[PDB]
Amino acid sequence: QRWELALGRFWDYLRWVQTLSEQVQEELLSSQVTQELRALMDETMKELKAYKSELEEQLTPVAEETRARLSKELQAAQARLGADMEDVRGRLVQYRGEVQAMLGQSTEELRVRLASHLRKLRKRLLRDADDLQKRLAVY
Repeated sequence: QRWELALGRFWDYLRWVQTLSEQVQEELLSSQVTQELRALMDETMKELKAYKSELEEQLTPVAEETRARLSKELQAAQARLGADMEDVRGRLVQYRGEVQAMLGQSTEELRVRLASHLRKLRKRLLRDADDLQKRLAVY
C-alpha cells in the first residue's frame, strides 16, 4: 500500500481542486496547486518504482519469457498513470493562462468547462490506477 497511500493523497488533493472553491481558484492562479500536484505525482511514482522493484524478489517465473511480457506491460501501465497525472497538471497550467487572457473578465464559463474536463481526466486516471493495481497483483 505505500504507493497506493501516496496516490490516495494525489487523488484527495485533486478531488479538492475539482470543487473549484475560492481557495482552489486562488491557489490555481499561482503555481501553488500544479506544484503541489507535481510533488504528489513524483512521490507516487517514486513509491511505485520502489514497490515493483521489491516485488521482483518474490516471483515464480516458471512460464519463462512471460515475465518479460508481464514486466513491459506493468511498465506501461505505470507510464499511463504518470502521463494521466501530468495531463491534469497541464489542464490546470492551461487554465491559469486562459484566465490571464480574459483580462479581468468573468471566468465563470472557463470554470464550468475546466470542471467537466477535470471530471474526465480523473475518470481516466482512476481506470489506469485500477488496471495498474491489477497487473501489480499478478505479482
